Amino acid sequence: ETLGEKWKNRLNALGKSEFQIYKKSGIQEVDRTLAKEGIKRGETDHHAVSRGSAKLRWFVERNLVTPEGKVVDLGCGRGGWSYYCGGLKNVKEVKGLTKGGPGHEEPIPMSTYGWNLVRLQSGVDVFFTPPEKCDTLLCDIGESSPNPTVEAGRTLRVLNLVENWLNNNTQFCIKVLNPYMPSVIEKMEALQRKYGGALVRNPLSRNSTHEMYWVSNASGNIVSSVNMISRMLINRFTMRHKKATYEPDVDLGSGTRNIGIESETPNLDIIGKRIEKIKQEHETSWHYDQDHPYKTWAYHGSYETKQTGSASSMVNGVVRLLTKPWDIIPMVTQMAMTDTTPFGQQRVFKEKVDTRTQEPKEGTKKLMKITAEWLWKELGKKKTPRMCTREEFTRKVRSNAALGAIFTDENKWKSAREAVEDSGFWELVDKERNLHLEGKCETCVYNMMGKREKKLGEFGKAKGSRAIWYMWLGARFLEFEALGFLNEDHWFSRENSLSGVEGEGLHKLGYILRDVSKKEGGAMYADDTAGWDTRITLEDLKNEEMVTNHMEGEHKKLAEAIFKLTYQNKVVRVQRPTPRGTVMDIISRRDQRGSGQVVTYGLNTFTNMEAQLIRQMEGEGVFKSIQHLTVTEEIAVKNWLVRVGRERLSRMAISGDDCVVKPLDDRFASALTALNDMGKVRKDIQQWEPSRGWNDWTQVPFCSHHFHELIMKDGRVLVVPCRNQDELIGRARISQGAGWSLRETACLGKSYAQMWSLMYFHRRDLRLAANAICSAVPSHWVPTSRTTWSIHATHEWMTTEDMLTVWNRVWIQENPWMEDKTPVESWEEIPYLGKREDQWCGSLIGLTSRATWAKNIQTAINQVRSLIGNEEYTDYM
Amino acid sequence: SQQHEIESRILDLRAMMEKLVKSISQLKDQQDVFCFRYKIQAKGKTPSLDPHQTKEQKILQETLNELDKRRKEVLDASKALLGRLTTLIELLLPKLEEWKAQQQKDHGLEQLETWFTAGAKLLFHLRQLLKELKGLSCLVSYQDDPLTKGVDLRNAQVTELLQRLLHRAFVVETQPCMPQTPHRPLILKTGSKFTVRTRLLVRLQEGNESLTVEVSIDGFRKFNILTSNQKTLTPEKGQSQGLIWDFGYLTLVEQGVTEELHIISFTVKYTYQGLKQELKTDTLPVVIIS
Ligand SMILES: [Zn+2]
Ligand SMILES: [Zn+2]
Repeated sequence: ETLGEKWKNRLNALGKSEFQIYKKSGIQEVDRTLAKEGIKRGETDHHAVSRGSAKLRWFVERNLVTPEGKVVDLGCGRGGWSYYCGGLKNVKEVKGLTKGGPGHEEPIPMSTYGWNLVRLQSGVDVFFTPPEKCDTLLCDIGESSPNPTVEAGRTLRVLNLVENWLNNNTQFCIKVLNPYMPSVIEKMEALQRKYGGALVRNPLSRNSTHEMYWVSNASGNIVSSVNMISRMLINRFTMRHKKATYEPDVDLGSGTRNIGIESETPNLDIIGKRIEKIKQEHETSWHYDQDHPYKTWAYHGSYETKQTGSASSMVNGVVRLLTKPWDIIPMVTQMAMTDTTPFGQQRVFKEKVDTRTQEPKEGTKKLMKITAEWLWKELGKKKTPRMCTREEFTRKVRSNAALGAIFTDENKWKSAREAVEDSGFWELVDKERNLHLEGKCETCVYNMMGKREKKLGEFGKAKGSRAIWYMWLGARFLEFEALGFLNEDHWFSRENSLSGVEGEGLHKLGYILRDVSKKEGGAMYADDTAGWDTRITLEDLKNEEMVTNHMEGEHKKLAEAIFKLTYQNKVVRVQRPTPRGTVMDIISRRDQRGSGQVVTYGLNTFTNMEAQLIRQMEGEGVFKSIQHLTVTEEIAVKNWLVRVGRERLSRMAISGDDCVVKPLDDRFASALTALNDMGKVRKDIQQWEPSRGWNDWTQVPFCSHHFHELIMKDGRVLVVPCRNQDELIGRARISQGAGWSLRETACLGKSYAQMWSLMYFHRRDLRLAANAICSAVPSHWVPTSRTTWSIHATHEWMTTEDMLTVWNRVWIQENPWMEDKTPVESWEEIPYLGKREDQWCGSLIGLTSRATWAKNIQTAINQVRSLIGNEEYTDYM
Repeated sequence: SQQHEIESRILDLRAMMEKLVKSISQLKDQQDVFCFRYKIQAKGKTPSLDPHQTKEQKILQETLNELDKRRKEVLDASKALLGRLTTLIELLLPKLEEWKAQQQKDHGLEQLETWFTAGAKLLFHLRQLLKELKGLSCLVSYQDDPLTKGVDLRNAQVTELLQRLLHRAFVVETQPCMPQTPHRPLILKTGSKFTVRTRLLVRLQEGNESLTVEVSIDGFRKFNILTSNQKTLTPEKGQSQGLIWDFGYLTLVEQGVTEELHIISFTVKYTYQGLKQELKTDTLPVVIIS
């Protein structure tokens, strides 16, 4: 055997104290006495995540390897190497992969210099990933083991994995585990002959390992280097113990880095006045930034502001101390708090908003044009457009109705109600209306904010990581005046349009689904779309603008001005952390969907209906090619619409972007050409993989609900909504931020503790949890607060009388599908959701979990209710 | 100064040990909930392709990650406990080494015995906590479990430290002297009774098993103990007054005069919490005169 084997055997034959003292016998260390506790406090700059950053700095400083262009990282883990590389000058993009899981290193987020170029991926195995184009490859995978043969096998496997990715002109820095046996030297010789390099040891590396690294800009011999390293290791344990040479840690600073590519052009003639006014308002601190991280948006400037927002969110204390056994479920605690600091907003904006789509072809354009024209002619058969006034808006604002996301212009007034009565507000509104009537806009800007930036929260909060657009009050009033009739007249009701479900309560969609599933055809398909709000192109906006053909006069002029100057020409402010403090930038864009909530809902419903109709057109085989549409097809496609067009719209149900379709023939799943061409890419499925259908209507997900069916004691049959109990409990423990008191939080708790008694009465673990809240609140208080479900325009559980009469009125008297009208007079005749199904849906009954759901029951809940304090109440259980 | 430092140390150790107990309990409840959830998922027996199945498996992985985070959090706190605890014993060691120097050259023992009893209680409760932690984690031990070696190394270290402490925990309070003439100590006379007193620094003893102490002595003038060399201490005696041993009637008989000395040896068998250790100690040299 070689000298390395002797050294390994000698190190194996050693004592514990001798082994501990042998580790530091001349090596160099870095003082981590600051960075660790800085990271623990929550710092996100001027720090190094791990120790490999110093080693990589040592390698780069002596230009042993010079990364450039795109850099691929294997087994990054926390990602010290990738984070250090991102701050370099010649690096344009960093991509890294690691294998996560139990007992493995995981990436954590930092905001160091150039943090907007680094993307890390987790839970991917490198051995089963096809190679891609790369310019510099880094590999630092290796695990020690007492046996030499297993280490040699691991090294050979690593080399076999790595040999495929390398090209002729790619830089590399690869770690080799055990280099002192011929079983690796024979391969190393061929590899060095083919590609070049050498084996060099890092002085920072510990004294307990024989590690070596393979680099690019070096040369020499392998066996001689290994022998000399072994000789040095042998000689090492012969001198005295020398103190470790301490070296200060690396500091990286903070900021954002720009790549330098732009793919957008501005229209100065439309937004010049707005830009000039905004610049003139803040002339004192106006400056140009050269490090804007925007690629598909324009840039104009930046000024100074004060930081707003805070990580995490307030927690409703009234609902807490009642749901005691739920403090240990990871889902409840994780989704409870989100991030809305400028760092989180920048992260969301980089991750989702900044994208780019592609233009469709001629045939799809003609198809959607024809379909949109026919649909607009069909809907407006029994309705006429009109114009809104000021009294209706005043009544809307006075009643605290479901207004959209809007800031109340806090600089001068304090709330919308306080500003409505004033006259200066109306004077400004009139001036802006006069300006808009001549095809100019001057005070129409937006605001942006982010939310939902945790790991498990996005899987249980509708669609997470969203972005809401605020607007000034005057623009809101102008938009309402222009296009209020689409919602004030119920254009998208089920009676008028045979597909929409607007105006229908949450307790009625199950009946609609059951009625739909009674037809003849194939199976039910419930595919969805990811990021629907960002997949809208200019062509769709132009198609939706075709509603003005039914208008006239001043109404038509105002609608045209609103459509042209606002919806497809936007100006948006956003915040961004900088070393000098906090700043606000202004950007612009043509595409995408930004408007009020109700208008967005209506337009999305219309576009979804048109897209579903086009896909059903393609499924039936009316037309064959989408690249170009010819004659004898336009006539054929128009005949299909006239003949059975109305009936085919009755097979669907489209609330927002959620759709359910029952086609005549199962050829629906194989028609994925027009849908992919338009830009509505599906979610979590392969691009060309056929979709999966359902043969049962009790499992189809619609509006994040699965609809069961129940049987009363008498024999009557109902249909009830359902959901995962964990999500409801997690939502129920979050205060929206309208508290800072006990009365407010108690009112909110009582307000949305009645939704469970109304809709989710069929499950054991939720009906009981509402009686405690009703018996703890002192009653006599109005439970007025917006809870959730802004789309559902019922909000019926806000009343004050006893819930039994309300239940009897809602589920019996006003039920079209219920024949008999004999009411009930007790809470004991209402049945439950079985026993096993309750556990499956997420309850805590029937098994060992009943042993911990044994103190949150009437056995030990009376003390919990009394724990509230001097605040009186009234028993109800 | 040293005593106040010891009191502050033991107070902070008790506080963080209570915190560790709370963390252990919380981990136990979380593990129980995860086990129940996996059981109910498995008994469902629904193999198919569904988003709900894809949803539940993702949240199952997150639960496993949290279990590892909690499990790894226990060890370092226990490891940090051992390091700080190891400082107290080596600091308290010279307090006993200098204690015997004065005897060879007020003689209260309350502070030392209280400190030793507190340390023994801490060690025993830590050992029991590690044992129950191992018993809990043996149920769902799986791949990549650092506990499967960490808990064993921790028990080994705890046992070694306890053995080292109990090796020095035995001291002789009083040398054998005659009650008639206490003026001359450490002197022996043939055919006479002698009074000795030995105390053990830890005031811990099982309430159902009595404690047994034996004695032994040493052509030199070999002497044999004519009287009984064995005695038994009632378990309630340790609670009433402490582990006090009194042999007030021991006699020695014979089977220049002052050229070599004789040494009396003390041996105790300690049994508590399933651990048995053998201890031997020696008294001050004495000379026998006829
Ligand atoms: Zn305007
Ligand atoms: Zn269910």
